[PDB]
Amino acid sequence: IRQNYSTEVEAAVNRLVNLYLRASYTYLSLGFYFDRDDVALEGVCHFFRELAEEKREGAERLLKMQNQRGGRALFQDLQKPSQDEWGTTPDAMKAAIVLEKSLNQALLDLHALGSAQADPHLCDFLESHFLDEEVKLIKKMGDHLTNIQRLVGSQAGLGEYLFERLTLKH
Amino acid sequence: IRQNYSTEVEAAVNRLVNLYLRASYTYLSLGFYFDRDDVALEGVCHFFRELAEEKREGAERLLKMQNQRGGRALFQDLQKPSQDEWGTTPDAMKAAIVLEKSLNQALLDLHALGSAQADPHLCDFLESHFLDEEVKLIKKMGDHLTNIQRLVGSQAGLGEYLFERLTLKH
Amino acid sequence: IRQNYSTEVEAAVNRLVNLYLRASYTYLSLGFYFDRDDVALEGVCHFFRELAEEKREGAERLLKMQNQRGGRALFQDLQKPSQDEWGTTPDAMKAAIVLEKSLNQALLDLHALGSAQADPHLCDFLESHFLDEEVKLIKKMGDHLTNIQRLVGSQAGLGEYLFERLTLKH
Amino acid sequence: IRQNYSTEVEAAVNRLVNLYLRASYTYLSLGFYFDRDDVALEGVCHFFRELAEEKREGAERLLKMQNQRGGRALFQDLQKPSQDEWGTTPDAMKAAIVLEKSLNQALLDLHALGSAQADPHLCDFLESHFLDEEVKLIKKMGDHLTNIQRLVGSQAGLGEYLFERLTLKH
Amino acid sequence: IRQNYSTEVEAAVNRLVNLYLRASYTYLSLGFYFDRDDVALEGVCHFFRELAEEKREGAERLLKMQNQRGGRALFQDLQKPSQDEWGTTPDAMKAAIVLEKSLNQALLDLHALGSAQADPHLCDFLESHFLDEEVKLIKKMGDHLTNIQRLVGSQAGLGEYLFERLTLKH
Amino acid sequence: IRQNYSTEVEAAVNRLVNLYLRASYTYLSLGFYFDRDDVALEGVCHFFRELAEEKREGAERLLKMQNQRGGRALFQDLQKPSQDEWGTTPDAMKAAIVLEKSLNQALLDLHALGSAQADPHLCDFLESHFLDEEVKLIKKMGDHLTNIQRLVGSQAGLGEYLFERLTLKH
Amino acid sequence: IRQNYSTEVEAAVNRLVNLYLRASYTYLSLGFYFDRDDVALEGVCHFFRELAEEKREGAERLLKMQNQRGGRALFQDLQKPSQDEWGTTPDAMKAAIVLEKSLNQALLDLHALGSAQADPHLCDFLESHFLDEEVKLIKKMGDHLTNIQRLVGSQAGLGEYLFERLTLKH
Repeated sequence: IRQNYSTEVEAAVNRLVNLYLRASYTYLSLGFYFDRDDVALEGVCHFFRELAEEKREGAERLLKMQNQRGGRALFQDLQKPSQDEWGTTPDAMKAAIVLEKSLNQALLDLHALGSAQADPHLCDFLESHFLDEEVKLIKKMGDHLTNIQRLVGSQAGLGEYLFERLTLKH
Repeated sequence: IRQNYSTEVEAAVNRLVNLYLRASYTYLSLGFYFDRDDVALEGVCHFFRELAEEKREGAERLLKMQNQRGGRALFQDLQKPSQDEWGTTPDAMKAAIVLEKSLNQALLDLHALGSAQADPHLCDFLESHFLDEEVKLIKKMGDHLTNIQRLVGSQAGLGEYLFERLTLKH
Repeated sequence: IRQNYSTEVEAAVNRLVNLYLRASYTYLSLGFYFDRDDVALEGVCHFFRELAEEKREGAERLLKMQNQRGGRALFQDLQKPSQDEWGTTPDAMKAAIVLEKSLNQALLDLHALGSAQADPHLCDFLESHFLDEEVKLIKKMGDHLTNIQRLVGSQAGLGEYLFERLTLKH
Repeated sequence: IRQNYSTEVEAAVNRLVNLYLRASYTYLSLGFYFDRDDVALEGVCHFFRELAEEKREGAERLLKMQNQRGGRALFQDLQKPSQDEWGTTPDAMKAAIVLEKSLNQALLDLHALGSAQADPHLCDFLESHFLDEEVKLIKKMGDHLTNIQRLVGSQAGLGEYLFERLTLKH
Repeated sequence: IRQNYSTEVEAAVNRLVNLYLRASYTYLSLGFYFDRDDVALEGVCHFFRELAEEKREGAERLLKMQNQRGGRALFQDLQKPSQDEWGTTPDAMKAAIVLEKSLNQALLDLHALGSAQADPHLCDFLESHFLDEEVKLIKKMGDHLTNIQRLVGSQAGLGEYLFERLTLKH
Repeated sequence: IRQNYSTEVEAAVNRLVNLYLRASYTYLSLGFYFDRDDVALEGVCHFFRELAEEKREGAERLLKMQNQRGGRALFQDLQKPSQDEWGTTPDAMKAAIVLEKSLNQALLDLHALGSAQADPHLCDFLESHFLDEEVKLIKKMGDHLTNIQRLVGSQAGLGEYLFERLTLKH
Repeated sequence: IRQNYSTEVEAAVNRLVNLYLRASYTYLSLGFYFDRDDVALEGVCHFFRELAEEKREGAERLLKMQNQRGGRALFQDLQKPSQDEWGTTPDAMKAAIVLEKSLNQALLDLHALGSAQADPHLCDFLESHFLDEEVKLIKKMGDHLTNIQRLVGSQAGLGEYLFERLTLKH
């Protein structure tokens, strides 16, 4: 069935799967960090546990597409998250933005590769399911970071609690 | 009907009933302290009045089991709570954690006794209705304490109000 | 907020709380005695477990009123019930009547104190929530005692069973 | 599939199946004895026919677990019940308690064996589905026996009828 | 909040999280292998994708418990699955059984550790959420393997199709 | 109440109860054999577990009739099933037919006895609840055996699976 | 239309109609005896008035069958019941059993006649609508008699009342 599907794109898709699964693992670690009894911000834990699910769904979508095109999924080891402890809510949100911008750059790099290989199905796939989702998420995180930094500028403890209660918790 | 039910476990079960009823009485005192017009934290009062009910239900469960096994319930005087006034919300939550950890230790001690006497019904009973309930409650209280301490670090009065309104009250 | 609320009434209200909680504890012991496998009268157990709840509710009502008036709740040790074993159904009902008449006398004594201190809120509170409830309960217990004594006059075992099945159980 | 499942536990489980099926057969005989036109206590017949079903369900649960663990069910002859006629209601209830205590002892013996063989699945299985069920049933039978003996102390015929009508029949 | 929670159990729980997440990753690879256009067994893909979810849920449950006890989650790299291609349906089912038996052994090892450290909450937790789930799953896989081997003994291609259509697909 | 009910029929009815209970036990063994992880034919297990229930119901009906007529139920030991392992699906179905034909012959023998003793209630009872049920069941089993033998003539493993999936399973 | 219908069976059917109508009249007398203000057992009156209806329905069924076969109904005088007063509840139940056994014997005699005349429609008719109904009713009456005799052994007046209230009345 394989048609117009380069080995370069096939390999890049496998690398992107690894990146999405790595991101999901990072968000799992963020979520459980905020579930610690000495951290205890349920809204923040929920926000990150939801993102862990969204990243896993992205990997799954890439894998389904890989098979649709007749490429072969190849899994690699998943690196552990970059930190064991994630600091304050603004620290964590900054780390999440860095992470999402790195995924976004990988998406843009793959889109450029597909464009060079004249693979319009790949380009459409990324546009339909990834590019706008990423931009929306990065905007949301940037808005959150602005709100948290505004809050913790005034008084740190009070600010983090108010943000978790009035923006994140549902 | 009595079978495989030691006098040691029977007596220890009666002591545990006293401990649970003592805890219930302590939570009654905490609840009404937060109902004072010069304290006036309704969410906190409700949290403790609910725990007074949960402790009483635990005593009742122990008593029902005592009869099921053919042991004999023996009631003792109930000591009054350790304080008449309970201070600030963090003071009260710390006292509650100390209390719950003491009940938990008594549960673990009884489990060890049942294990030594080869009383698997007793061990199962504690596992099914007490051990996890206690761990969950202690986790919840620890989370609350972290949130209150974070809040009152910034500004004490404001912090206590915000916690009562946005975490406890329903 | 305190207005027209004497220290004498405040202290007497605290003593009445202790009496109601003591009564609740007595009814808990009666209820579990009738739950023993060698006693086994479920209707009787239920009757007393329900009264344990009603007495606790009375204490709670007194405590709420104490705070409403700006008095301060002070808890004391709770004495254990007067017996460990409660005999036959008529023995138990007689003990319950003695108990309820002692609470009633304490209510009448407090009403007289409130009347002497010209505290009409206290008098109304006792009238609305306590005086008639007590009279109704004492009447019910007296009716039960007459029925049980009539039954156990004929044949003791048969009588106790019939009373539990046809009057108490639901 | 077999893992951590000793030959000792496998054989003991087969013996316990035989014991439960023997008990079921005993309750079948009790039920039909009370269905005799010259005995004629429908409530008593129903109570025992229901227990015959519960014992069979216990055997079935043991057999399902045997296969789950990769053990092999081995059936043996089922001994007939110890009596052909079961006497009065108190005679029958006493025989039922003796029977249930013998099953309970077999459960405790198997639990001890599983504990010695470090077989926590077996221990959990007995705790979840057998230990508390047995204790509850023995308590119920003990309560019934107390009620019947209280009734037949007064007048035998009248007592047995009243018990069947007002406790057992539904 | 930490009470009766050893550093040995804390570390072993972290290792078990890694094992469950590794298993989930293995099942993800199995699922997508059966989704290849040159393999194309949808029922088999679904069976393994469902198990990938169940393993992830197990890891999540362990992490929640770790925090409940006041332990600290520590994540490690996740090894890639042992194969890139999984052969025939019987090959894949055999590999799944080997995997599940390895998880089961790790559960039994942790239970033994908890038992030695006198940690009854840990033991109950494993019994309630892991031990029986594993035994049930291993039984199901063993049943599947017997059916597939019976089918592919007769005629390989026909057998694999029939199994996927009539046992797995829904 | 006994009228026109011979001692010969009474004894023969007791023997028939034993035969039906023996048959029920045989079907229990067949059912669990097909539940073994190395046999694993759920449809076959269900078919036999359902027949175990039907045989038990037949015994129960005989016992109820015994009491209705004023006869006395007398239980004997129940012999274990003739095999521990039941072979292939056709082996098992053949054994079931042999069993049912033996019950049928016992029914015909009892009918002949009732006819000789001029016991028309007995004859009607067997006609209403046993004779046609047996003929229908034997026909069903004969149809199943023809289908299984037709299937395993072609290819044994494939045949047994197809029969279990497309005839028996629901 | 008459076919295979002997004059002997025709006459015997007419005699059986007379017997059923006589029985109905007897039950009418029993019912109204228990309705006397100086007897006053409503449950007993209802039981017998219901049987008067059942006997009349039996006569009606015989008459319909007589016409179906082309026989000719011939009515005779109906003898009054054997007593004007029926004594105690056990006296009445004994008389009812004697009555029902006499009807049953007449049914058995007619069945034997039909069998000798090779009249299978007659035999089937008696089996379908009479033989089992009679056996069930006799069993019920025997059970009632056992219960009443057990009750009046203890204390006569109390026993009769309890039986009427707790077994018969609805």
